[PDB]
Amino acid sequence: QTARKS
Amino acid sequence: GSMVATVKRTIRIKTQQHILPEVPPVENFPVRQWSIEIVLLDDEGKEIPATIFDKVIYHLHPTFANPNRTFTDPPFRIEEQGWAGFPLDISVFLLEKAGERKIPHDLNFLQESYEVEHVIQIPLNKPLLTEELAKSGST
Repeated sequence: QTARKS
Repeated sequence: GSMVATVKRTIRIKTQQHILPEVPPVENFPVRQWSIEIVLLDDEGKEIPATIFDKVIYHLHPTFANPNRTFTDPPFRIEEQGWAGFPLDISVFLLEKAGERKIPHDLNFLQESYEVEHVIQIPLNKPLLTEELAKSGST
């Protein structure tokens, strides 16, 4: 749920 | 100065997302279907169609194909698939060429759905836009 892109 | 001749309106960005199990995870991260829509709030806080924009362009992360996606009809719903949230830029174009506003949005997977409100300043010098603004509050 906290996955994020650079 | 020139900013006096404007009114403020609150727009509400509405995001939803869920996992697609039939899509193989990327580096163990599941791929999710996500959607964004945009509505306008009136002076009582009810959602109404954001007809003050004649165009919305979602500026997606460049890991997406053709990452600049144009929509012309409310609620300007975009749907995509991904694996990692990101800040994206939403360009909203007011009627009658009255101006572009760039709205920062955060696409994330913390909730199944979540809404974010943004205040924009809108000029009062374009008759067709001014008549449209009357639907959502005082002008």
